[PDB]
Amino acid sequence: ALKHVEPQDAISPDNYMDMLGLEARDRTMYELVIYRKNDKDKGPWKRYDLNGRSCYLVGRELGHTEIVVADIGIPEETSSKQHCVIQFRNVRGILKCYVMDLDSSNGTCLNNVVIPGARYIELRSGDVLTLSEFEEDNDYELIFMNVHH
Repeated sequence: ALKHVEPQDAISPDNYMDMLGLEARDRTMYELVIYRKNDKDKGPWKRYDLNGRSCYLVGRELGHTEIVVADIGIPEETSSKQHCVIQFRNVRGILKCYVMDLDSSNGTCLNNVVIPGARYIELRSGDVLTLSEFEEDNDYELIFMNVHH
């Protein structure tokens, strides 16, 4: 249960792009694309818009009564209520996105490699987040994406 607080440079992609006077078509959009690991054939299970906020809490949301804490809930039993955060920051004029594991019970993986807790790891388009240290526990893949055109 790590205590997350937004850094001084936090900013939503929306606000960053507004300041640049860019119309919707001329922007970089961000989304979290969720796939069911058992069958990526049917396509994305869900798509999350990551533009309106500077920060998103990812965590367990079964639907199987539970208290929903996360903004982006995943039906992952091995994932924590408050598992990890996706944080946007205006780093000296460059919009950058980061993930931070909140000292979750099982851990977070970025492209199938466990990350340390309590530290921001930069995200790049195409990066795959999983909500456990080990594959066998993961049913979902959370793919961070830039979207253009």
